[PDB]
Amino acid sequence: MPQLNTTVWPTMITPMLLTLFLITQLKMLNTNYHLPPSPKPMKMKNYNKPW
Amino acid sequence: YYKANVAKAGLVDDFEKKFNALKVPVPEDKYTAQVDAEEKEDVKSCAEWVSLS
Repeated sequence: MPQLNTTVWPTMITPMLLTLFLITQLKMLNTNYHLPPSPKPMKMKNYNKPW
Repeated sequence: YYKANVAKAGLVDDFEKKFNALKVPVPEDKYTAQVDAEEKEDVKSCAEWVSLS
């Protein structure tokens, strides 16, 4: 198995650490789902007059 | 009809003289002014209401 040549492990670990904990997460953090527009046509409490 | 009928001495004339010489007490308002002033004050209040609105 080449998976066990434990002199090439750092060069496989560290760029994964980057691309999984930094770059992909930044790529997500720029993906935002705005809440749907809820145009409530009913927002009117002014009052009656003093009478 | 009341002089040629009554047999009393001038009672028609003095009774109806008291009538034609009677002041009946004219009632007085004493109430329109207060409600007029109330109306003016309310006009003020709702004038400013409509200004705000």
